Order: sequence, then structure tokens, then C-alpha cells
Amino acid sequence: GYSFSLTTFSPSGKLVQIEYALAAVAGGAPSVGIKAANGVVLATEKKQKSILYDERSVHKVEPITKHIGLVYSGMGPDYRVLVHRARKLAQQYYLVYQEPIPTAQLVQRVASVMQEYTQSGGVRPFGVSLLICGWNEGRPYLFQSDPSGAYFAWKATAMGKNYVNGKTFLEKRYNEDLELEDAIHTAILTLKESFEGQMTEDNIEVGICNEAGFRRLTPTEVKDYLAAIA
Amino acid sequence: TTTLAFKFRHGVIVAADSRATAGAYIASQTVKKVIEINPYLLGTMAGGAADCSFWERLLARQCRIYELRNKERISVAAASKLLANMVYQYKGMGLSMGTMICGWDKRGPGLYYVDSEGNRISGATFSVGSGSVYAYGVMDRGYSYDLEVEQAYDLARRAIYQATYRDAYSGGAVNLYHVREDGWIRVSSDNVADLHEKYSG
Amino acid sequence: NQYDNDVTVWSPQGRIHQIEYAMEAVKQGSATVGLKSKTHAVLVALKRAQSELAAHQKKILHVDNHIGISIAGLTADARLLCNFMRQECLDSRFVFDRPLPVSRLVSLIGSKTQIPTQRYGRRPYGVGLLIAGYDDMGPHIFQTCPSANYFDCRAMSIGARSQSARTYLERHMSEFMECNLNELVKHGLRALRETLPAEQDLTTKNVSIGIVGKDLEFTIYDDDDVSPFLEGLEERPQ
Amino acid sequence: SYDRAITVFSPDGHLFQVEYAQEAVKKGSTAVGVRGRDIVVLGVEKKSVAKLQDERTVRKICALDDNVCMAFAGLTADARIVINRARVECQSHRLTVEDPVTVEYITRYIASLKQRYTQSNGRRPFGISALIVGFDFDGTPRLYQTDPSGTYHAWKANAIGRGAKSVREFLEKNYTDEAIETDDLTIKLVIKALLEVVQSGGKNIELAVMRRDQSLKILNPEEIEKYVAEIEKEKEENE
Amino acid sequence: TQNPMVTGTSVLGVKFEGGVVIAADMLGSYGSLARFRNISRIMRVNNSTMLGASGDYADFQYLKQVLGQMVIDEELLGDGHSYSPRAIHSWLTRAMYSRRSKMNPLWNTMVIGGYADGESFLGYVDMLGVAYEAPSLATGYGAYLAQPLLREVLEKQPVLSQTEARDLVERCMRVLYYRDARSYNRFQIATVTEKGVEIEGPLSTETNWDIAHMI
Amino acid sequence: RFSPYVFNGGTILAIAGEDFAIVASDTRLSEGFSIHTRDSPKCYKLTDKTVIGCSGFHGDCLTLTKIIEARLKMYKHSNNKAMTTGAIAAMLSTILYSRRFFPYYVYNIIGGLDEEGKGAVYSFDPVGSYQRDSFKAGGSASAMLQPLLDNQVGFKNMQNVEHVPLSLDRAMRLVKDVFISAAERDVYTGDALRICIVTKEGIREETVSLRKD
Amino acid sequence: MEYLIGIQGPDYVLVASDRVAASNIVQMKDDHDKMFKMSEKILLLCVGEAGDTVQFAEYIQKNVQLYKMRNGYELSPTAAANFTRRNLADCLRSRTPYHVNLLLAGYDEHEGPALYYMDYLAALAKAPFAAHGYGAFLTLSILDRYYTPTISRERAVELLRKCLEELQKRFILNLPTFSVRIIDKNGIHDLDNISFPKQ
Amino acid sequence: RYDSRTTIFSPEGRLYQVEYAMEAIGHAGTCLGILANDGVLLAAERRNIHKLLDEVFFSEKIYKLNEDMACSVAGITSDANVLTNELRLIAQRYLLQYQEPIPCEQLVTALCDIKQAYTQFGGKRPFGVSLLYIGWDKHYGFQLYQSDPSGNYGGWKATCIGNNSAAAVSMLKQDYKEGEMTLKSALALAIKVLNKTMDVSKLSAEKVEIATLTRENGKTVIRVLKQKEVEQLIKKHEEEEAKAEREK
Amino acid sequence: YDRGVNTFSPEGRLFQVEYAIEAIKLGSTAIGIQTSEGVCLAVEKRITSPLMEPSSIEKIVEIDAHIGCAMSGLIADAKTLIDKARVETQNHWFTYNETMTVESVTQAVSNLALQFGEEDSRPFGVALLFGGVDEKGPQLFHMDPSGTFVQCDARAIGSASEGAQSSLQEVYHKSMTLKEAIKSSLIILKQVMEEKLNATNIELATVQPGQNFHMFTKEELEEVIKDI
Repeated sequence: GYSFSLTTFSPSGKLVQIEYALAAVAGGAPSVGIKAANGVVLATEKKQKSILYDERSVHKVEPITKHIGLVYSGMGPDYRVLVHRARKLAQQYYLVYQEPIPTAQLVQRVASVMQEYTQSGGVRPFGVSLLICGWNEGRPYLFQSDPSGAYFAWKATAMGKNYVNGKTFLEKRYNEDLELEDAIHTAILTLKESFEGQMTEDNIEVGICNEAGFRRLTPTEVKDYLAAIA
Repeated sequence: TTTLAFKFRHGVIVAADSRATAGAYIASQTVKKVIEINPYLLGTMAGGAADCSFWERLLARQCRIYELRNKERISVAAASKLLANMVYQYKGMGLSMGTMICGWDKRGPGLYYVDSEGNRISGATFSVGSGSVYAYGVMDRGYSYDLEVEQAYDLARRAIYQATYRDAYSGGAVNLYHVREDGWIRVSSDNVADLHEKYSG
Repeated sequence: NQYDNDVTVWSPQGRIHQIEYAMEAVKQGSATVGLKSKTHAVLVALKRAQSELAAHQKKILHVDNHIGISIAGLTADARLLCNFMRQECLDSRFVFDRPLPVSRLVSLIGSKTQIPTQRYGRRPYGVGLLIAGYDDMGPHIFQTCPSANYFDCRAMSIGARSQSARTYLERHMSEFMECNLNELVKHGLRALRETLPAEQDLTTKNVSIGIVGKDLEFTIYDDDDVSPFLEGLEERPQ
Repeated sequence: SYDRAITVFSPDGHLFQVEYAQEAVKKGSTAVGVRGRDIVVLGVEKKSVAKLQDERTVRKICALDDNVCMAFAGLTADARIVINRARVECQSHRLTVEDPVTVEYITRYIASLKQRYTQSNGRRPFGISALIVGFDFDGTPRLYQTDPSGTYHAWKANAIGRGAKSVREFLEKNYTDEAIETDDLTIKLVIKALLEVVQSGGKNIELAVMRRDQSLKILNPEEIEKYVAEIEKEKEENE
Repeated sequence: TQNPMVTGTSVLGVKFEGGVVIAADMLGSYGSLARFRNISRIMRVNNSTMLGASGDYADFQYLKQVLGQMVIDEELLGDGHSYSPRAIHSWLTRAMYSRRSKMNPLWNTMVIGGYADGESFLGYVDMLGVAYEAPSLATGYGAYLAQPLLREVLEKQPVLSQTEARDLVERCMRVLYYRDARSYNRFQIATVTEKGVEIEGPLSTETNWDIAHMI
Repeated sequence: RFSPYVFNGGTILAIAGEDFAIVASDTRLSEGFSIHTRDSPKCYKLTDKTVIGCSGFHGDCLTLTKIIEARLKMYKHSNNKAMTTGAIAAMLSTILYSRRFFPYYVYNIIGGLDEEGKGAVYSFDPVGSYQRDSFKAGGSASAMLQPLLDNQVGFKNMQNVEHVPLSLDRAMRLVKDVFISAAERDVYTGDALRICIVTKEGIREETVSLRKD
Repeated sequence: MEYLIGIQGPDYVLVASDRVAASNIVQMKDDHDKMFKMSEKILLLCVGEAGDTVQFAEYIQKNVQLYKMRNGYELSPTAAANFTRRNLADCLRSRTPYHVNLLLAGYDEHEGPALYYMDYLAALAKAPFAAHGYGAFLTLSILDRYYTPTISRERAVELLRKCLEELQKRFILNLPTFSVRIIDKNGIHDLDNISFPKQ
Repeated sequence: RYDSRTTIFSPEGRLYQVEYAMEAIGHAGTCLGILANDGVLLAAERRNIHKLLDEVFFSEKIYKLNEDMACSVAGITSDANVLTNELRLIAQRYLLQYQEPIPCEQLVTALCDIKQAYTQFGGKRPFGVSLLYIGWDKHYGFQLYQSDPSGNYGGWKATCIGNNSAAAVSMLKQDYKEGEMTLKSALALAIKVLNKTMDVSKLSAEKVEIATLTRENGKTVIRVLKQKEVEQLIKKHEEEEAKAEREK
Repeated sequence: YDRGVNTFSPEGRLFQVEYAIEAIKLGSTAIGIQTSEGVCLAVEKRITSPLMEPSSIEKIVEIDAHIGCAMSGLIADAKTLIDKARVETQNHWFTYNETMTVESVTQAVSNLALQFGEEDSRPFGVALLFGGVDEKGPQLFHMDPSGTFVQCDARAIGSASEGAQSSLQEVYHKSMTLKEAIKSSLIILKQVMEEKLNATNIELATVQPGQNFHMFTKEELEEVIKDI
């Protein structure tokens, strides 16, 4: 029967452990996501530490619905838990309304639950930032949450390492109007901007959210388009 | 079973029989149905033995708690009131209690009538029991507000004499108390056979 | 010292000294001596005063017709395990309709005091139970401890300066099993008089005696059947 | 031993958090209250309007029952909890017993709940001190005070806030038996206490009366300006 | 249990000099069908007492399990103390009374025989918790059938021997085999003494049918 | 289906004497058309000034009796003193009321002396009302016994009959005569008689046999 | 069972109850009151299970007074009636349902007077006139013959006299004594007890 | 050994989490509700005005809560979203209870009790959020209230935000208007307030927000007004700056 | 450090119950005397203000018609024990037709004298003197927050109870009479107090066998004040 959360106000007013979780996200794996004119392209930086490793086990681009994809910058084991929570929540929306839940409602509900984790006791907040996207009702959307429960809506952004650098690079090369393959083009450009040199079909993993539906892309077409994508 | 009570100018008249049978078999003839609540409060046993005994003991309990906490004598409307609050909790659950609540108030005489069906009222004349309508006949015949003490004694004594006379379920002793301003006073307990040698001629 | 605070915390020698602090609280109690013969179990306590007008607080209390105990240490826990004690008396006394064997009961007392000697949020109990009981095989004298390690004996003694009476138990434990109820009693006050500072004598009002037998119900006395026990005495060899 | 948890005592047995709860009470705004023989009367000082807000929401005097009159000390919102709590309580007593709800019972409720509320763990105690005016039992005028420990207590006159011993010493220097049963001299007594306010600003005074059968009657700062006029005029009579 | 499926029949039990003899059959009839003509209706408690019962045999398995567990408990205490058969009658009485007090009965009719401390013991236990002591018990129909024979011999003579009471039980069980429709020609006789608890084998009866040649 | 109640029989007589209290009851135990035993005494010397008689449902009799003795241990080992008889009637009344909606199918009479050492008979109903009386016969033979008790004890309907106080042995003759006369007509009654006498010096017991059918 | 009436006027509500508290053989009480002053413009009438009527009047009456002391002003009779019927709907699907038969009579500074009529099955209604019992049948027939939306309160009084006189004609019970209120812009005003010499 | 204060007074006798929460309040954007009788308004300040956003939300500080009531906000954003969803739950439950909208005051005090319970007991981090209240009723018309973390609230006509708005409140006292319900003069006055106190050069519309709440015949409509009329309020208020420099 | 409710001292017990028995001493004093003619009792009110109404402060309260009380220390906690104790005696009459014996009343309060629990609240700091007349005649009782109850012949509490009990042991014997114990008791009172002995400072509590009722003296209290 513990828990007064953990959290007090600083004499400045700041929330220090939450800031440390933001330091953990800043030390997180780099990725980027771009809302194009037709869909949203998510791309992660996923390099194995050993050459023995299988990449078919862990998967980063993750749907919640057949029109909804999501990536992160944080840790996988917490990411599976909060993803599982969002899965159960989305099924609950489908039970009540029998209808695919809009991405804004995902961000309201899930971000409210993460805010409960900020004002939740027993342990730590979840030091994972999220990139949520879905081609809901004609328009695709791109919503970025944080460990502190807040969120935004970006045309294109990046999180992880050198996210300000690739953020300035997407600020430079990116515009309002692109296409899906153009967003993959400048997404591979901003991916090699901050990533390592050896970039293969397994060093990255890319999904898109078509208005026809979410499509988690494979290392086949990643190996095809990314076969010298410029 | 037949009880009655009515307030007048000089306090309240409390009268009862003492017959409690068991179906067609007489259990006892000496049943003091007028449960003495306080030196300033009296109640009746009108339907239910453990109901009136228990619940009126619990009410006298609660009024004692009241007087200890507030250092103050309770009102008869408060006692009948919280009595009805206690009885109401078991509504429809098979409990018979139709008692009369008597005492003195700062507003004067205190006369209230509470049933198990939430029939808490005040009034001036009441009679409960099998031969109650007998006592409404003779009592509502001979009733006046300005009657005297022995006048009301022979009135209600005559009333129990008639009600126990026609009722096969009423008899035994004629219990008779007299609520005053300061507090009640036991009058007498008389036999119906004595009132038959007395009142027959 | 920073470890010597709680029940859960092991010491760096493994000896949780709060238990020893409870032992020190048990040593603060008055002196009392329990004993038994082959047939008759007698336990005697030492009453003390708060003031001259204040009554002498007893330690012996009746529990069952064949069970009598003394106490040293805490009082609210003593009445707590007295109510639990008589509670467990009427449990099997109701259901099984038999008097209690003593060892199962005191084992239930040790398991009862197991958790407050185990968990955080729980303190031990200052307990000085000298136990006289009668199962099918007659008298049994147990003793307790806040470490919940109850000890069977033929006779024990606890409280202040009780070690002299313990030596009396050693040098007359052969005598105790054979002699009867009256001279065995005056052996008992010939242990409590060695629990005394020698400048004062064992008077009437500061003592009480509980006696239980295989054919005798447990009964406590104060000055009245004790004055015929206070006779037949010698003075101290000064 | 420390000035922390409401549970432990000092080595000489004290509750520093109860003592600290008395501090914001003593550092609160000032309010006075007396009983007339029929017309009980009270008034808070230091209205202190700040040019840009409404002040019907900051009203510190209300009623649970129509026979009774509310005031407090310390801070506001905890006293709001106690007030709405005792609206539920006085209304519930009204529902149970058809009596007029008595000041002694409701102050046993408030002081008792403040007491056991102080007993319970991890719960910040009420830093208030209520002033409860009821003329109920044949309109018999009564005024009680409370405590941050939660001890209901009757006085004959009362003053709280900063300088409560000063204005209370003025009421010791003003306690005439004739001030009552000459309820206009009770009015001059209330104007004497508001005249003996720590600022005595004239416009920051808010008074409310009751003739033990009426409602809570709110005064006006022109009748009270006439009360300061007859106060300074009576001071000129003393000159 | 509102509906007992598999029931036993009458159980005979009577004290004698230095022990109690209790006999019962080996029949587990489900309704009018004798579905289980080979069972055991007696639990041998360790050394002092012994249980015969009627009613639901599944309940007899259950109380066999619980009572056997409790005997295992006080035996594995090792204090040198056991349960008295009167204490078995006590706890069983409280158990059946609390059982029926929740309006869920256990359909049983139990008889406890305990020879201990030189003292014979024979306590009845009802499903309804009505429970007493008697020198001779006869459950089921045998209350209507062999119990006047029991009281007949007991009023004829208070004390008996194991042979007298034993052959008496043999005759009574034979009679119950004559006119009981829930009888069967296979029974066990058991006996608690100071020599201990004794269970005998599947004994049988010896009828007469000479009157069938009459009209 | 399961019926919880059954009638086990019983016939109780209690007389509040001048300094005694005589409670006698048959020991024959029957049910339906079967005697279970001829020895089931319903009289129980709780204290030296209290003997209780309990008829009706037998498991509630034994159960309730053990509960009574347990609460005697609660009162005394709480309080270092025994109960008065009316306190037992009060506590028992709270018990019988405490099982209001599932009543005991049990009749009860408490006999014993007061603090004046005079007999105090408390009749009961199966819900828990009571009063101090002088004489009660509970069980099956209540209508069999009460009018003769009015004729002899109460001297009712008797012209020119003075009220001599009934002595002890004269009351013993009364008890044996009424249990013979009730035994000739009740099927629930016979074979023995448990007689208890609550004196100021102890309780005397005496079992007087009856007819054996 | 017995009687109520809640006649709505252009600016007034004329209500009438009985004073009878009979019990199944005799008339126990001949000066009963069911008119329940909820506020200074809102009134309560009820016929139902006599325990539930009183306790319901406690909870609703004192609860309205809790609104009045708490917020310090009077409810609307519409949303107040919605609160009462809300509490009936709470009470319905419950282990303890109440069987009471309500009608409410409020007044607004804006909407003027208002008439609401409930059920033992929690039914909201807004009527010109409503009643209970079999006097509901007789009196709503008679007032149905004599309804005028713009009618004066004195025509309501004498029309009530007439309709009660026809109630003395062919009704089986006694029902002698009838209490009457009237609502105005001021509020509750009592009209006298209405009894009639039969012969 | 891991306990913060969370429910205890400072030594002498003051408070800790309340003061630090107010320090979190002072470092935020600026809003205002102005004096208007025929409606009421709210100005607001956009925070995080980076260009690569989407701005398809149409309400960031504003929360139209039930029908005729809205609230600007200052503090932790998602905590405030918890409080707005809970608030609409409370007043929407009142609308279920009476089928009548809230009088707004017991709503305001109710939320003050919600934060206040976190101040007294259950020692957690309380809400460091102060927020506005606009609305209308049948008893006092259009209203303005101020939430406090201390459980306190204000029935205002000219409100207050933190460090960016103390000079704004001094401008409200020194430039306090009274009597006129003219919304447009309140827009020029608020354009002066955000013009001086908002340090945005030339008062960019993408850094500000304005929305009003007027009476319409029984509806009491809420004008979440668009950007072009804000642009002509910029040109109009800079024309008022030209009128200010006529004296030069 | 300052090991509270769940840590004994390395020699003895609670440093917090020691703080409660410590916290008795700040209270005003009270002296009850068990006379066989009837237990009398007195208390110092220690009235401060002229506005401070004297009858507003209670020390003797009437549990049962022959049972008064006397407190020392924590006021509304003691009064909580008063109301609950009156409930318990009312249960004893309710289920026994008779008064709970005063020692068993003190054992009933003395059960939860130490049943303070913050888990599974705080301990109390009030000492109690009980005056009754049971079936064994007059009874005078003293308990403590530590629950160690003792019957006392004549007990002083509160402030200056050392010299009050000492001079009490000087003036006390077994065959004391009622008014003797009254005037001697107020002699000890005006010894140990600092204020002028008037009607305001003290109040009496007199239970007797013939005067089971009225554990009080009303303004003949003033007469016994001028009797000395």
C-alpha cells in the first residue's frame, strides 16, 4: 500500500525524473516519420549488435488497426506492454461502436493513460516516445506523443539520436507536398543522415499508412527501393 | 388483545387488557402490554411480542443515549419518529408492530401512534387490537376533552369492560396508567370479573 | 546500531536484537516461580505496589479449571492472549467437548505469536507465562518467551533476581517431585524468599498462590488461605 | 518528538501540527460576534475589494439551518468542506428528527469529525476555527467557538483573527450586561467592536444580524456609516 | 444434498461387555436396482472407535476422508492424546448441525461405536443433528424391525456377551434379509474391544422357506 | 425436500416455590412412531440457582444449551461473578430474537432462585418473550396440566377455599400425581421422571419411574 | 386510491387533498395532511404506500431544502420533478421499490405556475388537471365537461364545490374533509377545509 | 526513507507544493477574459509555434465544455485534459440529473474540491494548473471565474495569469473600462494587453488566440473566431498605434 | 529515531506510551476519595477568562445513575470513551436487566485502552478516575492510557499529584467519613492550587448508597467552601 506516485514539484516547478525519461528517449534509437499527401511513412534505425542475430524476431513498425501503424523511441519491452494496452483499448472501441477507432481518439485515450502513468505510482514512467499514424477518413495523420503524456501533430519529425540534426534536414529538404515514395526517398536521406554507413534491408524497417490501409513494408521491397535509393 | 390511549386536559389516559392467548388456547391472562419506557414515557405492546419488547427497549435505549449526549429529555415526536425510522428498515419482511407512544412534551401532552406499515401519526384518541372498534364505540361515545381524572378512569375502565366483554381475545387484568405533566402514574390493575360484579349491578 | 531497529532486519551477526529488547522488557517484570509435583502443580507470583494506597497488582489469573498461569512483562498483550487463551479454551471446549491438552494449546500460542515476531508492522510481546496444565498425563509446567520458544520444565522462575530461586530449584528439584502440596508450597515461598532482597521479608499482601491438581481445580489465594501457608516458616539464616 | 507526523508526541507530549494548525488560524482575517438577548449579531472585517472581481462568492458567513449562523477562521476551502458537510449533516438531522437542529449537536459533529479527522493518518487537518451562532431552544442565544484540535466551546462574545486577544480585551473592557436587552445598544456594541477593529476601515466591515426568529439580515455600508457617525459623535460626547 | 442418489440401508449396533459390536451389509443399491452389491459401509477409526453409517455413500466417502484426515492430524501431533468417541460424536454433531443449518443437508444416518478407557460407547448421529446415546442402535427400518428385539433382550437382561449379542445380530440381520427389499445376502460384522477394532468378512444369512409349500 | 424442523417431544414442569424451584421433566425421547430412548433428561443445572428445561427441536436444545454454558463462561470469566436468573432470561431472549427469521423450534422454561433465594420461573416462547411466573408446564401436556395447576396452585374457581402456602413434599405429591395423570394420556410421556429442586443450599435430583409402554 | 386534485389556472394552481387516514375498517384519522411545502412556490402531493410516502417526503423534501440552503435559491419545478422521477426510476429496478403516486405543483417567475403528475412507474406528465383513485374518473369527467384554459380562480373554487358535490352523490366511501391550497405569484395560500352536510 | 512532503506544512507554517505549483503556473502562456455584458470573450497565447505542425485542432487553450461555457487553461496540458474530461463528466452528469445546465459555480467549487483533496490527503503531485471559466446562466448572465490549486477560485471581470500577465493586470487596473459591453473595444484593449505584454513583434496572429461566447436567443452561441478578423484587428490596432503617434 | 508505536526501548517499552503518561502531567488535578459512606470527588477547573463560562467545562460526567467520572488530559478522546462506555453499560442493562459493575466497565474501556492501531489510530493520553457504587458498596477506580488499571482508596492525578498523594497518605485512613473527606479534600485542593478557592475553581461528585443519584453538590458547595 505505497504510492504517492513518486513525484513532487521542484523549487523551479520541473519534474526531474520525467526529464530523465526524456534523457532516456534522447538516448533512444533513431527513427523518422513523414506524413505525405497520401499516407505516412515510418522508418526506424534497427542495427543488430551481433552478426548472429535474427531480425525476424523483433519488429518495430507495428499496426494497431489495419489502417494504423506506430513506431517508437524508447524500449521494446515496455513498448510491447503499451502497444498491447492500445490493442485492447482499440478492440474496446470496436466493441462499443463497431467501428475503427480514429487516431485522434487513440492519442486522447492512450496519452491519457500515459499521463496516468506520470501521475501513477508503484514504479517509473514509461520512457518511450511514440509516433502514431493512420490514414483516417481521407487524410493521413501523424501524431507524436511523449513519456509525459503530451502529444503533437507533425508533418514530419524524427526522434532518437541526432533528432535535431535530421529535424533540421527534414526542415531543409522536406516541404508540404510529397508522395509516398518521395517520403521514403527523403526518409532514407534523413535515415542515412544520422544512421551508420552499412545500411541494408535489415538495418532499417519501414511501414506506410495508405488510405487503402496500413502496409508494413518488408525487407524485400526495402531491399528493392533502398537498392541505392538515390 | 385490546388497548387504548387518549390525551385530554390533565395528561393522557393509558388503558389495556392483559390477555395474550395462543390461537384458541389461552397462554396467559397477566400480560403487561403497556411497556413502561421511562418515568416520562410509556409505550404499548400492540401486535408482536419481541417486536414491541425488543424495539421499544431499543427505543428507550436510544432516548437514554439522547439524554446522555444532549443532557435533555427527548420529545415524543422524536421518539415515535426514530421508532418509525427503525421499523421502516424491515418493511414487508413480516413484522407486526402497531404500538401507541405516550408521554409528555414541552408542547404539552404527547400522543403518537406508529404502525409497522409506516403509519406514524399523532391524534387525540386511539384504540388498538381485536376489540379496538368496541373501544371506539364506547370511548368515542363517552369522549370529551374536559373530562376529569376519575371520570376518565371510569370511562376507559368501562371501555375495557365492554371491549373485553364482547371480545373473546381480550380479558385478564385492566391495566391503567395516567401520563401527567411531570410523568406518568400507575392507577390500578383491575379484574374484568370485578368490573362485572361492579358494573353488572 | 542502524540495523537494530526492526523485526525484519537481520543483524550482521544474525541476531535481531529487538527480540533481546523484548527479553529485557520481560526481565522488568516481578519475580514468580512455577512448579509441579508428580500430581500437583503450584505457581506463585510476586505482587508489587504502585503506592501505599494502591492495590497490589496480581500476575496469576485463572484461565481454565485445569489451567493456571502467571505473567511478567506487558499487560495489554497479556489480556490479549488471555482473551485469545480462554477463546481457544472455549473453542475445543465447545466443539470437541473436552478439556485441552496443554502442549497443543501452547504450540498454538507460539504460532499465534509467530507473525508478530515475523512481519514488519508488528512488534513482539513482553510475555512471562508460567503455565500449569492438566491433560490426561497430569501436571505440566511450561514457560514462554518473546522469541516464542516455549519450554517444558519441572519448575522454572522468571523476573528480577530469580537466579537464586533457580539455584533453589536445582538444589531441591529432587525434593519437589515427592513432597506434598503444603510443604511443596513452602518450598515455593522458599524460592520467592530468595527472590527477595534480604532486608525485607515476604509479607502477606505482596504475594498470591495458584494451585491446580489432577483432582483439584485451579484456585488462587490472597492472605487468607495464604496465612495458613505463611505459617510453618523459618527466618533467614542471618 | 519532531514537528512532523500527527501521530507521535513530543518528549513532553505535544502535537506540533495541531499547534501549526492554530497558526494559520491566528494569521487569518478578523471576525467578531456577540449575542443579543434576542438579536444576535456578528460581522467579519477586512472585505478588501480589489476593483476587478465579484465578492458574493467570497462571502464568509452563511447558514446551515435558518436558526444558526456560520463563521470560521484560518483558510477558506477547508471551511467550505466543513460547511457543505454540515449542510448534509444538519439537513440529515432535520431528516431524521423533525426538531430544529441544535448548535450543541452540530458542534459536537464538527469538533468530533475534526478530532477523528485529526486522528486519521496522512490527512491534513482542518486549519480553521468556526464561530457558530444559534438561538434555538425558545430562541435562547448561544455562540460557540471551535479549535484546530476540535474542541467546541461556548463564549458570550467572540473575536478571532489577528489581534483576537486585543479586541477580546476590548470586549473585556466593553462587557456590559445592558448591551443586551437594548438590542440597539447591542447594535452600538457591534459598532463598538467594528470601531475597535484592527484597521477600523469603515468600508471593509460586513455585519449580519438575526432577531432569533428572523433570517440572516445583511446590513448596508451607509447605516454602518451612520454607526461610525454616532460612534465619532459619542466620542465627541466623551470629549 | 437435496437428492441422495446412492444410499445404504439399516445398520445394526449394540454394546456388549468389554466392547461394541456393529454390523452392516455390503450393498450399494441405486434405487430399486442393487447396482453395487460389493461395498463397505464401515470406517474403522484407529483403536477406540468406529463408524457405521447409512445414506449417501459419497458422503460416507467424504466424511471418511475428513475424519480420517483429523485422526491423521492428532496422531501426527504425537502428544499422547487422541479423540474420544464422544468428541467424535460432538464434532460430528456440530458438523451436521452446521451442515443442515445452511439448509444443505448431508443425507446420512450415522452410528459411532467407541470402546475406550474400559468404557463402551454407542452414540447416534442424525442427519437432522438429533443425536444421543443408547446401548443398542438400529437405523433405517431396523428401528421398526429389530429395535424391539434389541430392547426386548435388553429389558430381558441388561448385560450380554460378544457371542450372545453377536448371534443376536446374526439373527436380526437374517430377519432384515427376510423382509428388507434393500437387503442382500452379504454383510460384515465389526467389533471394537480393548483388543482393538476388528472387521470381519462378507458373512451371509441362512434363510427358511418351508412355508412356501403351504398354500 | 429438506424440512429443518421436527418435533422431538417433551413435557416440562416448573414451580417457583417459596425458597425452592422444582423442575421435573420426562426422559422419554420419541419421534413420530418411534421411541429413540427412554432416558433424555431436559433438566440442566446451569448454576446452583438455575436449572433449565428445553423442549422441541433436540439439536437446538443441545446446541443452545452449550451456547448458554459458553456465555456463562463469558460472563463469569469476564466478570468474576455468576448471572442472575433474569439476566439469563434477558440474554436468552436476545438469542431467540437474534435468530428471529430462522427461529428455534424449541420451548424453554428457566427455573432457579433469585437473589432473595425465592423461586423464579421464566416461561419462554420460540421467539423470545418471557416473564417471571410461579408455575409452567411446557411441551405436549401443557393443556393437560395447567388447569389442575390453577386448581391446586392458583386455587382458581374455588369458593370458600383459603390460600395455604404449598409445602415442599405436598408439591412433590402434586408433581408425581400430575406426571402419572399426564402419563396416562400422553404418548410423548413416560418411563421415568427427572426431578430437580432448586434450594438455597443446592439442587436435589430424583428420578421417579413411570409406565413402560 | 382516495383523492387528489391539481387544477392548473392561467396564473394559479388549485390543489385539494383529503384529511382521511382510514385503516381497512374504520377511519383512524380525520385531520390528515399530505400537502408538502417543498419550497415557497413548489408543492408535493402523494398517495401511495404510507411508509414510502413519508420516507420519500423526508428525502425529497429535506433534499430540496438542502438545495435551498446550499445554493441558496429555489429549483425549477420542472427539473425538480425530473429529480423526483429520476429517484423513482432509481428506486424501480431495485430490491426495495416504492409504490407511491405523486403529483407536483410549482410556480415560476418566468413560466408562471406548473403542474406535474407522476406514477408508481415514474412517469413524467404536464397537465391542466390530474387526480388519483376513482374520483380521478368522476372528477376528470366533470372537469372535462367544465374545463376552460382561461378560467378564474373563483370559477375554479365553485366548480370544485360542484364537482365535490357530485363526488358526494355516487361514491361508496365517506371522504368528508378536503384540504385546499392555492398558488399565486406570492406562493402558497391555504384555503379552508372543505366538508359537506350530506342530508 | 523515501517520503516527500505532499501533505505537510513548511516548518514555520507555510505551504510548499502550492507555491511551487504557482511557480509552474507563472511560466506559461497568457489568456484573458474581458468585461462584456452581451457575451464575454477570451484572448489566449499560442505556445510552441514551430512551423512544421498541423494546427488542425482549432482549440488548444480553449475548451468548450458543455454548451455555453468554455475555459482557457494554464498548466500541465494532459493533466488539464483529465480535468476537462472529468469536468464535462460532472456537469454532464448534472445535465443528466436535472436535464438542466449547471449554474457553473458549484461546478467551479467542485473542481476546486477535486484538486483540493489532492492538496490535503493522498500525498501526490497536485495539479499545478490555473484556468479560466466563461459562461452564462439565468441568474447572473455571463460569468468569469478563476481556478486555483489551493481550492480557491475567483468571480472576476478582469482575470490574471502568471509572470507574463502581472503587467497585463496592472494594465487592467490602470486601463480598467467600466459600463461599456463593447466587445470590439475590448478587442482593441486586449490587443493593447497582448501588444505590450506579449513580446511577439507586431502581434502575430499565429502566436495568439481569440474566441468569444455571446447570447443568441436561447442558444448562447460560442464564436471560435477565425484568423482574418484577427488580422484586421492587428491592422486596426496598429491603426490605433498610428492614432497614438498622432501626438508626436 | 524516536521509535514510535512499533519499537520498544532497549530496556523497557514504548517511548510513545511513556510520552502519554508524560502527557498526563500537564492536566489539572482531581482527587476522589472512597468513603464507605460514599465516594466523593473533586477537580480543579483552572478557569482562565471572565468570559470563560464555568459550567461549560466538564470533568465529572455521569456514566450511570450511580457512576460518575473524572478525566486527566485529552478531552474529546476521554468524552469518546464516556459515550462509548455509556453505550457498553447500556448494553449490559440491555442484555442483563442490571448495571454493569464499575470494574467491568473499566475493563471494557481498558480493553481498547491499548488497541491503538495505524495498521491492521494513535495512542491516547488521558488518565481516568471512576466513582461508582456497585453491589460491593462504594468503588473508586483509577486507570491509565497504558491500561494498567488499579482500584484506589483515594487517588490524586494531574499536576502536583506527588504532594497531593503524599499529604493524602498523611490524612487518610480506613474509617474516614464523608464530610471529613470532603473538607480535608478541599484542604488538599487549596494547598496544591494557586488560585483563590471559590465556587468557580472546583466541583464535587458525591455517590453514596442512599444517594446513588446526584454525584454533585450545588451551591452548598459554596457553603462547604465557607465551612473551611
